[PDB]
Amino acid sequence: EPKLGQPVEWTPCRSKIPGGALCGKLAVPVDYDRPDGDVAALALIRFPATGDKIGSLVINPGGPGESGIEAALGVFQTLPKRVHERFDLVGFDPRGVASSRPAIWCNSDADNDRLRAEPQVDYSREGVAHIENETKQFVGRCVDKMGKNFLAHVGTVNVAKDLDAIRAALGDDKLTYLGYSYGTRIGSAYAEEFPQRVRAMILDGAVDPNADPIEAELRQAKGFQDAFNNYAADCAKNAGCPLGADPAKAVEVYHSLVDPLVDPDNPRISRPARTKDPRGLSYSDAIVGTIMALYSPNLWQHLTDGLSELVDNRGDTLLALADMYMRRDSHGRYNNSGDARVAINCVDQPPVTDRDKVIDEDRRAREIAPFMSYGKFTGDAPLGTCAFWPVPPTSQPHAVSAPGLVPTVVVSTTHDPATPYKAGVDLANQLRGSLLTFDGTQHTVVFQGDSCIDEYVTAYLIGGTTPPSGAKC
Ligand SMILES: *[C@](O)(C(=O)OC)[C@H](C[C@@H]1CC=NC1=O)NC(=O)[C@H](CCCCN)NC(=O)[C@H](Cc1ccccc1)NC(=O)O
Repeated sequence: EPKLGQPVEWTPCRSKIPGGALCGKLAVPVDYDRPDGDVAALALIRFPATGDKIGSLVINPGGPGESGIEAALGVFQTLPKRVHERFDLVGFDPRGVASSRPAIWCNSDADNDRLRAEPQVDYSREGVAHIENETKQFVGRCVDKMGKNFLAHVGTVNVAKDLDAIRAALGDDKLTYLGYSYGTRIGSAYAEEFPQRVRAMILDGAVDPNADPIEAELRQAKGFQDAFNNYAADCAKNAGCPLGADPAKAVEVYHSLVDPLVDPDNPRISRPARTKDPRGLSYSDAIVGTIMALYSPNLWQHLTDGLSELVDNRGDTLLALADMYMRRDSHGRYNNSGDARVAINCVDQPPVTDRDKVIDEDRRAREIAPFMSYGKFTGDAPLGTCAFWPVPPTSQPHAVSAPGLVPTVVVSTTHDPATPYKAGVDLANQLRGSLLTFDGTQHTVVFQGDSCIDEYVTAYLIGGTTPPSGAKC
């Protein structure tokens, strides 16, 4: 095990790994107010630079709960040549995530499978009570396996402190950071606590820390409905579209394909589409699979395949897309990204506990994103998991305040479903940095094949040149 204050012991990484990758662990205190107490071990991966090294480019894929080691292995394949020359590509698993120890675990593989088999559409009083009873048992499993102390200190406020310890452990006087999705919350949290330690920062797919949680969720529901509409309009131009040639009826045709997966007389009964997998395709997995495909047009073909299969009451592709979102491998084993996502989210802001607010949010969500709403508004809706969380939040919604921060770049995609375009405009305003706009219907874009975007962030990472005002790719 690594000890507090000890240098990172690098070694060639485990089971082929490219680019002479080095792996190691850094010890951080669980509670920064008690560095004498318990210690967490953060897993790191490192791809040494091939040319004149400026420093380390630390990345985070977001989630929260997504592995940064896994992400750095993917980014290494699409890393521009000049970035690979001047920077060590460094990924890290945040505290409680993936290979970091202790890792957040709440649900067994069967607990996740059992939930996904349920339609999760019954919002009657009995249905809401059933959902909240499962939620209370989920929270109990988190406490039993993790303990309240570690769950209390897993928030982004402590990840930002870990990120500075990572910067010093990597030998960099200042941090060069690329954050995707939730990684932009790590970025802004780090920018507020260590503004004097930021050399460069790129935030792709922005979350606004000043946002109200309800309105942000409804803006994300609108983003996924807009992405659904863009996918359906594209499919309508193509031969044999399973949603028909009229995009104005695509939501109706979509529901004619997914609604039969629920028993029309008993919303608690699943009628799953046939798959080679023994699970079949539940309604909830069909919706999750659709959401997964709407993250990128590279998956739109898979959504079309999944819906054509549903015409014949098959659900193999949509089940695979749902497995991709939930990170369930071919042997039925989940990674801890799902459980880590909940535990990190529940401490990053005060949860919504008002019943009227939760009910009214479901009423508006049904109207805003009809594609992922079943049946009619019932007058009731379940509270989220965080409303039952046993440890208090360690961050509060606020506008990012880092006055002396170096110019940064926020990359925002016009029709991003997961983090809408306006969220990136608002974050760039709070950071008082540059906004780089990408025109598309996808979530994140940096280092993913677009030379316009990549040449912008390459010049920023190396020379500090920010894109001009109104830059579009
Ligand atoms: C970003 O971190 C990402 O894409 O991670 C890979 C992103 C950022 C969040 C969006 C709003 N605030 C954030 O912090 N996270 C996500 O998109 C997560 C993780 C994806 C799963 C990968 N294993 N999921 C959602 O945000 C989710 C999307 C959704 C909408 C409607 C139905 C079902 C899912 N929405 C949610 O948690 O409310």
